[PDB]
Amino acid sequence: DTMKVINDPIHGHIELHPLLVRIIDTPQFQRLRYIKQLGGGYYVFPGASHNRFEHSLGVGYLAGCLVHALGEKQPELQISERDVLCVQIAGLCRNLGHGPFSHMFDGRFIPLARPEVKWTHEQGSVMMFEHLINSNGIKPVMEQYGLIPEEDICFIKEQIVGPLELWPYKGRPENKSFLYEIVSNKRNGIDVDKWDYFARDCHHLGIQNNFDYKRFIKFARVCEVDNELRICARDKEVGNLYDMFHTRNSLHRRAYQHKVGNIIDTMITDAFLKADDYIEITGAGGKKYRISTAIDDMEAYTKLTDNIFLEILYSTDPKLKDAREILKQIEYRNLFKYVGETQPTGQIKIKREDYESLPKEVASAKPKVLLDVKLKAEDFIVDVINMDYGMQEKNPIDHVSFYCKTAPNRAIRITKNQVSQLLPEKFAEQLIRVYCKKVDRKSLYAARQYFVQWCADRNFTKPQDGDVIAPLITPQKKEWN
Amino acid sequence: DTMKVINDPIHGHIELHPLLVRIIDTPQFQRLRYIKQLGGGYYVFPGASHNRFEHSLGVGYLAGCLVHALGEKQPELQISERDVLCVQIAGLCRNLGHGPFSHMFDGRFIPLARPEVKWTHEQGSVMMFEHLINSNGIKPVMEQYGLIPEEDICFIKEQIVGPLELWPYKGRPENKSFLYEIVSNKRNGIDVDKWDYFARDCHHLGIQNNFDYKRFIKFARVCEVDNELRICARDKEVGNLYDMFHTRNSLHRRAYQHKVGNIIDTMITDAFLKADDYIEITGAGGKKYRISTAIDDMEAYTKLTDNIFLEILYSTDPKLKDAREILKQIEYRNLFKYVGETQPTGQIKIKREDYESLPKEVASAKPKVLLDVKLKAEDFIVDVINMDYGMQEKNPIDHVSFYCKTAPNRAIRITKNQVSQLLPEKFAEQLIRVYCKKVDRKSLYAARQYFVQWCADRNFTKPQDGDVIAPLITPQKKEWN
Amino acid sequence: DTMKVINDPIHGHIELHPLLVRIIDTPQFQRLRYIKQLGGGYYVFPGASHNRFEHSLGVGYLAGCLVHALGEKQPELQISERDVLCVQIAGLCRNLGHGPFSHMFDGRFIPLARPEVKWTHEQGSVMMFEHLINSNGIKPVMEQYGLIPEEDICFIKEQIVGPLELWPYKGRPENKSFLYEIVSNKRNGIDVDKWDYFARDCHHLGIQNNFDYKRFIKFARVCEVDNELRICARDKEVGNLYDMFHTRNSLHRRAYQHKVGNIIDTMITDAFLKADDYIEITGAGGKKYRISTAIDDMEAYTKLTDNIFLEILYSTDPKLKDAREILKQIEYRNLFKYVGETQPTGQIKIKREDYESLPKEVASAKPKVLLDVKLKAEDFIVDVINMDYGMQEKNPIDHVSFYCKTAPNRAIRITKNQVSQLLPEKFAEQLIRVYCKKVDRKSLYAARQYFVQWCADRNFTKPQDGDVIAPLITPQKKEWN
Amino acid sequence: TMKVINDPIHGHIELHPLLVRIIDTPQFQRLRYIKQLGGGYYVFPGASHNRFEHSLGVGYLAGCLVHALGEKQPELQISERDVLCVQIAGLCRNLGHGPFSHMFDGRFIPLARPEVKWTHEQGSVMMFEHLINSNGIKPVMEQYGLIPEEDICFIKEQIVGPLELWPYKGRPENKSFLYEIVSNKRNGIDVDKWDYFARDCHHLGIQNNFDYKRFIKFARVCEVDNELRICARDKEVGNLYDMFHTRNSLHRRAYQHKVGNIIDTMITDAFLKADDYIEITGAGGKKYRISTAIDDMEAYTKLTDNIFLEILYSTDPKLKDAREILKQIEYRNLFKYVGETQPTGQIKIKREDYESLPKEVASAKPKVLLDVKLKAEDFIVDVINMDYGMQEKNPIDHVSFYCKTAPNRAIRITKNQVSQLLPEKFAEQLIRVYCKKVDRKSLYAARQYFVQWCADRNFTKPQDGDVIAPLITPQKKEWN
Ligand SMILES: Nc1nc2c(ncn2[C@H]2C[C@H](O)[C@@H](COP(=O)(O)OP(=O)(O)OP(=O)(O)O)O2)c(=O)[nH]1
Ligand SMILES: Nc1nc2c(ncn2[C@H]2C[C@H](O)[C@@H](COP(=O)(O)OP(=O)(O)OP(=O)(O)O)O2)c(=O)[nH]1
Ligand SMILES: Nc1nc2c(ncn2[C@H]2C[C@H](O)[C@@H](COP(=O)(O)OP(=O)(O)OP(=O)(O)O)O2)c(=O)[nH]1
Ligand SMILES: Nc1nc2c(ncn2[C@H]2C[C@H](O)[C@@H](COP(=O)(O)OP(=O)(O)OP(=O)(O)O)O2)c(=O)[nH]1
Ligand SMILES: [Mg+2]
Repeated sequence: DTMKVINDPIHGHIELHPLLVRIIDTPQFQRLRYIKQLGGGYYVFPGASHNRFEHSLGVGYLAGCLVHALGEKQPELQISERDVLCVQIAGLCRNLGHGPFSHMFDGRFIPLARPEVKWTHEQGSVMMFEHLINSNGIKPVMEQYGLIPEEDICFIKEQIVGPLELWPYKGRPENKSFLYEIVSNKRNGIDVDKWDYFARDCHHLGIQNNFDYKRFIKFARVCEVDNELRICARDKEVGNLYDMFHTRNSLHRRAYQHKVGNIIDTMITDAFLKADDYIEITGAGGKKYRISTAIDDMEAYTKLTDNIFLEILYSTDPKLKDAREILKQIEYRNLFKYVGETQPTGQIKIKREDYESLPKEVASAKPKVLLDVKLKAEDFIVDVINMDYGMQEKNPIDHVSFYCKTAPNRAIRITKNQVSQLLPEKFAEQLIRVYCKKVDRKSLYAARQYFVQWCADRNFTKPQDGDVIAPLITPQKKEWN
Repeated sequence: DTMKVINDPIHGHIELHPLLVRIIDTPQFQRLRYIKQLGGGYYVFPGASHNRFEHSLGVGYLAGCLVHALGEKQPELQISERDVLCVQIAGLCRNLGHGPFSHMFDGRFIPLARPEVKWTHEQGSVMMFEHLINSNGIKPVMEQYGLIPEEDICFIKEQIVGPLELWPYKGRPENKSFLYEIVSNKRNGIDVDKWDYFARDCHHLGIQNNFDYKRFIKFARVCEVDNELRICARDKEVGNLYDMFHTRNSLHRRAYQHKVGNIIDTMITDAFLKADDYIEITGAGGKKYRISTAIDDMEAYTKLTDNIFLEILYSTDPKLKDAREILKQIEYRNLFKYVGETQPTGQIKIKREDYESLPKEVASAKPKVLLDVKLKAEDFIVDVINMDYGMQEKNPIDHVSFYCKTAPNRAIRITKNQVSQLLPEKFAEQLIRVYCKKVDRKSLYAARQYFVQWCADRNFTKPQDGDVIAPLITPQKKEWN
Repeated sequence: DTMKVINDPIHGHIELHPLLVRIIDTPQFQRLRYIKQLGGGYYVFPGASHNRFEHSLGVGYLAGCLVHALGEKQPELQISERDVLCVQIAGLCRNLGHGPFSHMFDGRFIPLARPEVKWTHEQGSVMMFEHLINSNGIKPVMEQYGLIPEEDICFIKEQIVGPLELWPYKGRPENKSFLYEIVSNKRNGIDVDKWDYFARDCHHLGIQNNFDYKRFIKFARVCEVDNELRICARDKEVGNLYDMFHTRNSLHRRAYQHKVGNIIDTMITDAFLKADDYIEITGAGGKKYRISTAIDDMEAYTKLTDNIFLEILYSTDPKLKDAREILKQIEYRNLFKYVGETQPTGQIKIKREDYESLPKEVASAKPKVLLDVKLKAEDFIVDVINMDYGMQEKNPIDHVSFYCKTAPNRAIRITKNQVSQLLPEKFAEQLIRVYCKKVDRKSLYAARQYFVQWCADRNFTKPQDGDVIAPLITPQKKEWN
Repeated sequence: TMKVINDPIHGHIELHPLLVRIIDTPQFQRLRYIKQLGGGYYVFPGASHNRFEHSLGVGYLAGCLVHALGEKQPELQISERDVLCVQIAGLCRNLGHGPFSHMFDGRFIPLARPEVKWTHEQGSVMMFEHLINSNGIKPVMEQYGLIPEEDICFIKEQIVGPLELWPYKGRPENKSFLYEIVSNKRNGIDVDKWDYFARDCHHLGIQNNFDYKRFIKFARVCEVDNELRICARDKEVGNLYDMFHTRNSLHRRAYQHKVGNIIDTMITDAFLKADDYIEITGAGGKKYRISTAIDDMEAYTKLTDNIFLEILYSTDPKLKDAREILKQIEYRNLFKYVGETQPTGQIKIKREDYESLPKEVASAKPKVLLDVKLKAEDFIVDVINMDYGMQEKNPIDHVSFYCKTAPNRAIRITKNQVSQLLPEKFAEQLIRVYCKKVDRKSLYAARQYFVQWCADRNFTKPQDGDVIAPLITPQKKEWN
């Protein structure tokens, strides 16, 4: 058995070591071909047909690239082929945990269907990885290629999800700390996963990516930082680093958080919730699971893909009527109507426990206008979106180590004032989108009045179209004028 | 209802008239989101995740582009916006008839399941279009936008499939003849459908497209050709036109006819054949249809997509075991092994009615070599592939009209000798690919011996790896030496 | 006589009306083939070989595109073919005024050699366009294609430079105000010139551009804003607008203001200053001019291009030795050394009249470090760069009007807080770069010491490599530690 | 230390300090002032790229190929010395080009000095020697582990071939494959082509079909005839044919563009009219001409596209006629394209007869009334040999292949084993005819003469034959 070459639109010709090939050629990995990277985004950006599978290949490739470059520049790090293979495997497998329509599953469906559990795609990925190894006798192949399965499986899982619970890692010692910054960077979020999705998502969406991962790779080194060996970027790349996150933000504003994409995710979630009692997924020992419980059995989860959508759409079962209908409404493009967007002012933040209270608040608004219809709380959808640089309120560049030309081995820090006064003063904010489930002109008008009045009452920002959609409300709010 | 703008990775921002929007937002059209453009190609080129849907959008867009250019350069053709809309609709809808995994369904599955029928994706597109129209109340929307449904529906269908059986079309008369050359060009095959798939497939496969359709559009006029107003190209462009077909050939060589992608379409077709007795698809009136018979009822065929693959894969029904296993072997990458490629010589033309006899012939070869194992007819797959410029043995450029800069309204002919002595001297050929279903090393060596001796016997071309896989057989053939 | 097609790597096939071709095929215009768009940038980014000529073609093309789109969507604006042609000509001709190495000439050389005249590339463009018209018999051609030369040349000039001095323009009445917002937008800087240079400079530099001008064009309309018709953008696009300027800033940071690119422009400028007494340029009537005086005779300025560089480089004249010498140092890559970059803190700005005193300040600093070399003012270069969004301190998005989907003829304003809290809080800043004209190690060490001490003394920002290049200076400053 | 350079084609290119020392000389930086495609820029405005960036690209790709080969096959004993030398060879194999590139070696020199056998290869060797010697590079070379005598020999050999049974002195037979990288004398598959495909395509605004990276990945070193040579994987054969196809296409669309060619022609004419008056100072303060600067590398260093502008900006009467020609180019008053034909049959047009062809066209007798008479002096006849780089040969016949079942074993693949749709021939000629008289009467007349001349010699029927000469084509029964 030998290496295989794969041609990828983003990276060109990727070499895949036989062990990696063995891992890829499993039902657990091949499953990723049937899950859309951007989920509902595909129904807004037609080019976004790409799946988690090709992305996974890309991430494995890039992890390989960065670890190899680091090894070639700095022999003294003692990076082994075993290290390279473990980092490649981690990169390759860090998307195994995703569910139907990707972020629709972990971001919307699971939190609603199973609020008592704290599910993440990372946990899902380690579980699916374990299932993959155990179902396909991978351990002897790992040993055959020089790996030490106990240590190395620990290492890979640690790369994916973090310490499994003072150096908290068992897979590798502190002198290899930098290896943990490659596939999933918990320290500052700068990892190859982002690079691949920037390039790939851009390629498919019809948006241009402005981040140069190659340049970053060429200017990266390993330096000592607080008794670990960590990845450091050349000082003059700091601007580019800020720009990387800017790029991420932009991709979220244009595509990932598109109003219509989000509402389509929401409707699919509604359909899944209404179908959860009736769809059966047959897992280990012939036991039967729901969509909401497939996460409890990896054999079942292996069979849980975008297919579900179609299974609901093509169904005849009367019990599934209500689910089916919603999906049908998606096909006819009879979607919930976007009412508007606003933001909190002051220091005010909206917390997850208070999400449920928002539709009620909106309907309880009393706009001083002639209305024809009256709207209820259940007619309203309030979608709140946390936009940040990946570390909540923190500036992630404050967690980046740099090096200078004249002392390549000395790590330094760079503050925001040292770069540009035109950079963000803040690194997190919330966007509030309001939609209406009633799609008639009268109802839409009413919902617009309710929404603007609500915005005024809570001292939120004036909606961009406010004077147009509610010319009777906005002048009452002096804070807007 | 206003026009909508859609962002496409290939074409950028596409404007869609409200009528086209109404047509697109139906189950019949949205169905195409669930059928891979290149089918099994995705399992070889991971970037090739694109579906028939977005391709259809691109075809409609380019149809619009070309008819608009023709109109704006020559107002004397009296091209109406009704004509523009009908050409756009035809462009949009000429992929509606495709089935699961695209060509796998009409090039392999249907011919083997229903050999009595003569089914084409064109006819399917016609039927599905009629179904879409009737099921969605489109006729009065058409009327709302100035269309005359009888004549215009006729025109659209004629653009898709040709004369519905002197001037043979009922939709438009001779003075609009050129309109029939835009969406599906039966005259020489130069149409916008090709242009979109060149660009799109290249974008996803990771091959670069060297054909410039924008340039062709720029240089296109319409001149008089035997009392017909036909589309003519600028003389200068003849080389490019030749290369257009060359490009097609290359794309077929590199991707569409890739040995493994083809063997994978073959395995999926086998599994569809074995699942054939047991999968049910609900058609009109609850009547149970069928993978091989869903084509008889459009309401059912609307539900026939790539999902079938998954339905088989995820099944637990014992009757389906046989199909299931096959799909599973695709996931484990246990495919039929490629043995080789050869070509006929001289005047030999392998006919359709001999394909079935082919595996027996290889199996019945006597190579004068020691074999640990002998193999049977069953063990063999012989795939015959007809590569051509789209008009059998004919030069399609001989069916193209050109114009000269000094007299733009005067159509002329250009012959191959007026172009280059480096052009093809043939415009059709046959490729013979052989695989063995027995994948062990011993069996494969055997298969290679059998195969080469078969090539020497039928006086086919020597396989490229002939002197390495069968060294005790190649010195028998003097033509090969 | 007839239109021509030109194939451009950015825009593809560009159609040029015969009048435009007439204008283009003159010495005054073809001159632009011999002036690098990015000047000294080519000596850092080898792909940036592009000249002002191709950029001019692109700008004319885009101006045409925007005016055409506006006319097509809004026939009630009464945009004539004459308007379209005049906008195209202004677009084609707004780069005529550039001198050798573009921004090196108008940004560095002229301010030093002719500080009494207030020269701009705009004014130079007007003069050169006048010279083009008058030297090439263009007026009768204009008349031949339906233009009225007094009015229309006035219009074109006004598009290039602004009012030649209520409605201040004389080329077109108030109802055509929007037409002045296309080629050079003095209201907010959003124009087609930027769009072309974004795409082109990116294509050649090897940086991907983030901005989608086609999308902008699709979402642009004309609306009435305070008794004026202006180009308005869809509200939804506000984000992208901010990002446009972000892009500009980034392009300036990565490429246009690259420290080395700038130092090479500076050295070329020095050479030109040292060559000015001895270079002769034959102007009107055999009359001779200097590099510094070529601008007061258009006939001489026509022959003033990048060629000068080579003329100096290949000279044998003893009197040119020194100038030649400098150019030679550029070839051996013996450049002035970059010492560092810093910024003022808080609110303080560096006034222009103070620039000249800066190198003396650096040389006057007293770093507590033992040095063998003492440097003087003449050895220091202090380059002050104003980075902004094109309107000094003002947010240009505050000078954009938008429209909403439900009332697209109604113009509205959108404020920064209505968009995002992550946007810039300021729109102007200054970067101070310091170089040393002595290039030996010891001189560079000293220069670094003086520079960091100077930064501390003026309470400027701590340089990014401060602790590395000057470990004995930086701990003195508590604000830095 | 190393330097990184960002290139739009290859992205970030790392440059070893020795390469940097070589690049930062007047002899190398010279290439910034010579257009890759010359007159092509006056037709494809995106084609502003110069030989400098192309050279960087070639050096980079040479490095890539050698590194890949080494890493896949350690048994080859490819040293860092070998890598650096192959890189230098890649970087420096364009040093010999003159003003407007091929215009200078394809057109000017053959007319200015018809006795010399000038090639850009030899010029590259001479210029490389001049660079090394003028910039104290040999000590730097030994400073980075190279042995100047052997290695400079090796580099020159990579550039021009055997300087004077294994003909090479720079490296023995077990390193033969190294000579197949920068300039492949054997089959023309080299990294120089790869770079110009991608770069020229990027600037022209036409897309590249060929995937060099794939080739690099499916490339090996296998033993052939006591030589270790680069072999491609069998399945790549189609692609290889396509490579040459792409080349042909690029010549068809861009490099041999009728107007591009006529502009190179006009510039050549202007340089010829300027030759006696343009002084270029060389070694010793000696003065040279455009035509003789190739005899002194110091003067040649200063011979770039700038000549054009020096002629265009001149005032002296002696240069007027040169100057005027350039001015016509600016006014787009170009010589007029009359038409194109090809010779039929196995027959070919020898370079010996090229000078006679303009007389022939003016000697034709079209049976039509013509206002004007044209002289041989009024016609330009430009003949262009289109081929796969080995005259009449099929370069794929000179490629070695390997199969995945035994990848250390060279094999051959014939055209018949591949496809019936491939070219049946691998060389042909194109004849373009122009008229220096641009008035309408003259152009009509020229079209008559030309079509009649095509008829008289049984040349191929011009595509617009019926349109431009309707009275002429009927006599030729074969044209219908
Ligand atoms: N750019 C490009 N990619 C290709 C071409 N042919 C195949 N590919 C892609 C498809 C795959 O993702 C990858 C590998 O395909 P290959 O045909 O080279 O390997 P394959 O396993 O099919 O054959 P093999 O086992 O080596 O005999 O490259 C080609 O001619 N050009
Ligand atoms: N290139 C690009 N495409 C975008 C951007 N935002 C959305 N798109 C894509 C998605 C769609 O394919 C197409 C239209 O999206 P829009 O957001 O402009 O239309 P939408 O119906 O959502 O809003 P609307 O009804 O007009 O208020 O453009 C963007 O910022 N850049
Ligand atoms: N993409 C592409 N561009 C081409 C091709 N041939 C020429 N071009 C470029 C060069 C020019 O910028 C532009 C126009 O060149 P043309 O050859 O079509 O016009 P030309 O004046 O030479 O011929 P004409 O006067 O129309 O008989 O297109 C081609 O085959 N493909
Ligand atoms: N893609 C990209 N290229 C850049 C950027 N900045 C500069 N370049 C290009 C210009 C050069 O061709 C190449 C190297 O420039 P650098 O600024 O990295 O090196 P430089 O010598 O100026 O600084 P140094 O001596 O290392 O401190 O990269 C950037 O932000 N992005
Ligand atoms: Mg401006």
